[PDB]
Amino acid sequence: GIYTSDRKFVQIKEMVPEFVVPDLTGFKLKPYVNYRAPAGIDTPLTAKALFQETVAPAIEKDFKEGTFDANNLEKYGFEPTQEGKLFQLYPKNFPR
Amino acid sequence: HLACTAGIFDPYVPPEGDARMLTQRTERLRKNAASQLAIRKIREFDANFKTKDFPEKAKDIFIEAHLCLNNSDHDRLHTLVTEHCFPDMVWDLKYKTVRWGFVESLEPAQVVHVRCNMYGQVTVRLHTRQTLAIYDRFGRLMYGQEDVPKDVLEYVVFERHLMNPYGSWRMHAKIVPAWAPPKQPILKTLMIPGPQLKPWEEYE
Amino acid sequence: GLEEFFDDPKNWGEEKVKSGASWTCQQLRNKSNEDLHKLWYVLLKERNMLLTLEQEAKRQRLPMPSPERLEKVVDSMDNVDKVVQEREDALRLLQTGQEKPRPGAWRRDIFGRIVWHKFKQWPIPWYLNKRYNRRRFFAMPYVDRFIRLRIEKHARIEARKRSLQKKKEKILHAKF
Amino acid sequence: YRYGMSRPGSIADKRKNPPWSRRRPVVVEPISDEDWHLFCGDMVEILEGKDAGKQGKVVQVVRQRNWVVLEGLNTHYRYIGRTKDHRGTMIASEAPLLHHQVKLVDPVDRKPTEIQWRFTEAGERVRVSTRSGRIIPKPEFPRADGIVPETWTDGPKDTSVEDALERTYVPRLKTLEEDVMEAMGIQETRRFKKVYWY
Amino acid sequence: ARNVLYPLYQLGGPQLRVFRTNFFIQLVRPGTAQPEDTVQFRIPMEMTRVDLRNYLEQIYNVPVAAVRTRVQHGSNRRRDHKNVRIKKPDYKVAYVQLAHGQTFTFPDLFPSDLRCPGIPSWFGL
Amino acid sequence: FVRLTLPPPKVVDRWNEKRALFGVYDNIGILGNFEKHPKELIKGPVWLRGWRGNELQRCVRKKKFVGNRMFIEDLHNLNKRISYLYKHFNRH
Amino acid sequence: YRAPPPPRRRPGPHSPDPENLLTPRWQLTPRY
RNA sequence: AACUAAUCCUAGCCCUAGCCCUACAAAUAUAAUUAUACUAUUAUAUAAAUCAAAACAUUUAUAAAAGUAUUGGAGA
Repeated sequence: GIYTSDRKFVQIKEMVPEFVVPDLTGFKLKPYVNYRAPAGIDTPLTAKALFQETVAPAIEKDFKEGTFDANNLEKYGFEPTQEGKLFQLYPKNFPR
Repeated sequence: HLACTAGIFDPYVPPEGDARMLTQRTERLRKNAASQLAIRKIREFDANFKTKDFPEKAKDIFIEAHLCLNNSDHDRLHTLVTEHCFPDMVWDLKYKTVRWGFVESLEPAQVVHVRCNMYGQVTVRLHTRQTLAIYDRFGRLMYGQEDVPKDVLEYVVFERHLMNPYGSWRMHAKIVPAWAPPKQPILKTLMIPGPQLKPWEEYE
Repeated sequence: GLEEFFDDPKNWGEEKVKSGASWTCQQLRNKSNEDLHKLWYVLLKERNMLLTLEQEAKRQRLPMPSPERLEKVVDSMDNVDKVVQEREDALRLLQTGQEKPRPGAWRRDIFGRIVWHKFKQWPIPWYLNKRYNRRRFFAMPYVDRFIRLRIEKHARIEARKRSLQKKKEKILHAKF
Repeated sequence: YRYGMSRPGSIADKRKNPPWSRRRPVVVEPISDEDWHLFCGDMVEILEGKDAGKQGKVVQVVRQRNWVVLEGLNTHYRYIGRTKDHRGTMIASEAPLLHHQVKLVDPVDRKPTEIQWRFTEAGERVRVSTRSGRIIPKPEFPRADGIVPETWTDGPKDTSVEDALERTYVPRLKTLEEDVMEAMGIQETRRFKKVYWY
Repeated sequence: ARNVLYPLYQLGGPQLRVFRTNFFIQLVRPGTAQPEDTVQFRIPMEMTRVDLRNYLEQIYNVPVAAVRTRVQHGSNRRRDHKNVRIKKPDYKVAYVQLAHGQTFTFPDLFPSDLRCPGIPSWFGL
Repeated sequence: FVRLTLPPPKVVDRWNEKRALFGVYDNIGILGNFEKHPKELIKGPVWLRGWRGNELQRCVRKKKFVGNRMFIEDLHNLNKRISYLYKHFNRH
Repeated sequence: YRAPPPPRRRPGPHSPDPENLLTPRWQLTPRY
């Protein structure tokens, strides 16, 4: 909130966080995992991996067809600006 | 790691009058039905274990272990006896000097009964005359006679770890027959304290 | 629910509670973005219940049954956070190329050291912010003497380190 | 801090290494990870010690002190449960053996053959005897906790096997925060005013 | 969420939403004597009483009527072997009264021979 | 008070390579046609290789040789020590 | 043991590198 | 043969040699370490003296030629 004149507290609804609680009904993931389940080797996701998985197939097909141009870079997923999104990648304007 | 298990798998029951008593050996022949299958299990790991010849090997360990007590050869006695047996033998002998000797055995030692991841216990019957004399820290004699032979019949149980490649026969426990006479009493006289009561309470 | 804050009534009085292994990072990566958010709360709920039980145990001066459960949940939660962070980090780099979510730059303090300065968001610009301008990002002339001392101190640290190793080496020769 | 047979951080370890202790540190010759060749379950022959010449299987390895523990070998007898009422019970307790006091055993021929580290076709490192070159396979050791993964049965709050193995991630041009919004349909039209980062 | 940066708000800015919560709370048996509906909670010092109200109402669907909170000072008198003062972590105690007439009660968690002494019994001699 | 424990036994080899080869090439000048002077074989601080002087001379020569490479703290300390040394020798 | 090879002075002309800062100036003069 | 005490070797250092150097979150110069506006924001003249000249005053160091000459209360 914000303290206005006269030493009076004025709570701001926007600045008050709202807890987004997921629905756990039908969700099969639980706090613990089976010892029967093999441990997973860590393979952290990277920009190259994300680009290869999603963006590369689109460009590869388009490039062979020849329908590739700078103006359509956004079509493959480029964002000219982070404004307009509730969650902005940079500068980070959203909380966890 | 445990190379021995406390207690006996099945307690053999000695018959009264066995000291007077071929004969008993045939009783084993009759009772190998109960014991031979056990004997086979020892034989499987060894194949040279025979009830007739075991007492000679067993007797040496028993006599040898007793000799270590006079010299306090704890390391030697450790090998001869199992972990369970050792503490009983020497715990009460602390700060004491004992002269122990073995007189000729009254009767030959014979295997009596055997039982058996796998621990095999063999009961051996031994009657032997021995001399015992224990002295105080100051050297004062407290128990036994220096050169008096005492005829005692007891059943001695040896044990071995069949599974272990280095397992060997070590003295584990002794079975005392009820008909055996009581041990000699201590030279000194003891006093039994009376009941303890609070100041309010009165004698009862 | 209130019951969720506490362990199963059947489990009460048991020496331990049977629980499996914690979530590994790769399995969480296999799970969807929506699933990851759902799983985080599930782990958090278990963590709070275990924390709730542990605090009561402290009050009762009693041990916590199966303390490894809390460690497993925390490990799973830690794995979840990095997996989600990895996806967010990768996309930010792709769309913007910035290696850090928060704007920053290298700046010189009054002591002459070069340190990464994390930028702060303000409603006013820096030139109209006197307090931000009041903050000192410039090194005084006298810091030159300190800079020489820092280089000398670094050399001194190496010299002292060799002496420390030498004393250890003495016993190595004596022992062997 | 002097490493001992007691696990580090245990009550016994605290007695061995009290905070005020400043005893002369024990010097142990460093051994590289590649150099080290002894692992739990490895059949080795005791070069020297109480049971020198008796081959045993390793059960504990304190690499900090270069100590190898063989179950049922170099085993001394000690009193457990010593109390005022009872003297205690004699038990057989193993003693640490230094790395140089044991050597690996060739399976076909049981001898203390010196070994050299070399890779295999699969790529797993295997110790190879310097003489009579042969592959000493890594031994199988039971899980310390005693939990057999297959035998384990899911308890409360434990996912079923199939649930963990299910993969639901679909690569897409959306962050997790955005993905959650789509599923739950969160929409926000308000926009933060310009903020000067500095 | 604790130990994190919260977005600065400006006129017309979006409502603040926390999709992932780092706040962890513990239900504690009241140290003092409190009404049954009243419940004591140990919560991070950075959490506000309003946050607890939303936290219980949303995450755990618990109706809350009134909340009273106190900050407990951590004693720093304790010193280590080096005579360095050790400070107990400060914790916040929240007294939450349930709504809709609900009442709470803390669960009952964690419900030789004497005649012959000195001669070992082993001897048969 | 005196030790109650014996020191570790020590045996020293007088025929080790260092002792065995000690002194070799000491006659390099006379036996090497005087191409290399024996002073050239001296190993030690640069400012006193093949040179000797009193404590004051050694310090002064050290200052000149490595003054450009000396630390400010060391240089300041050396100047203060030199001043005390100069007064003592030249006035007492 | 066998004694090490005798130390020998390098014979022949030696040309200092002009660009190197460390090389003394007098070693780069025409008199040199 | 008893008390109080004593016993010990590594904790580490020193000098040359060698070598220049380029080693979490969150909060902070506002009142440092206070998540957003206030209030503009900023070091340093010969180094001197002490000291030596038995005080004190000009003055007083900081490869060979060679401690030769000059200079200097011709004195340190």
